Order: sequence, then C-alpha cells, then structure tokens
Amino acid sequence: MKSTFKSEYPFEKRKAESERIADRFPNRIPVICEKAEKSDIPEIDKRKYLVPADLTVGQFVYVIRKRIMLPPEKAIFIFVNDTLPPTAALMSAIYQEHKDKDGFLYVTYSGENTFG
Repeated sequence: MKSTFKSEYPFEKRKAESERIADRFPNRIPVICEKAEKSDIPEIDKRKYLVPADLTVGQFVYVIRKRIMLPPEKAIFIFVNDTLPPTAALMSAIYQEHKDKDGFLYVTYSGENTFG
C-alpha cells in the first residue's frame, strides 16, 4: 500500500489531527512523507514529520535518514509531486505551494536521486 490514512481512515480525520496540530503549533509544518516503493531502502515505522517553518528541506532529508537510519555511505533524496526540491528550499515555501487540500504535505524519499 501507499496510504492507509485516506483508505483506513476518513479524509476529515486526517485534516482533523492537523486542526489540533494547528491550534497547538500553527507555526509548524506536519509533512506526511510516504515511503518510495521505487527505491530499495528499508521501510519505516510511520510517516510523520513535524518541522518548523524555519527549517529547510536539507534538514528534512536528514530527519528521514533517521527514520531509516541509513548508512553514511548511502545517499537518500526527497521528492515532492514527483519532483526533487533543493535542500535550501524552505519547508514553509514548499509546503506553501505543495500544501494539499487536506493541509498536510505529500513527500517521498528514495535512496536514489530519481523521480521514478
């Protein structure tokens, strides 16, 4: 599968969990990454990333690397909308134009530097 939040749970519920994260930390950016099948990296436990609006993709690329705790010899890359944003890009500017109708964000990481 790819996502069970929309399948397993309703679309509102999701937007709900955010409604609170917004009332609690409206200065954050709950990015919802999704394992990239294409890649061959080891799956994660869950997909959740609460970063500030002052952090850049760079950091994120690292955060994820934590969830997968990849080796220092490997190199993972983040992708959005079947794209590959820079590390300088701000998670606020990106999510700003990458934001979904549900609010959350949809990104995917892959051990390879390819969009698929």
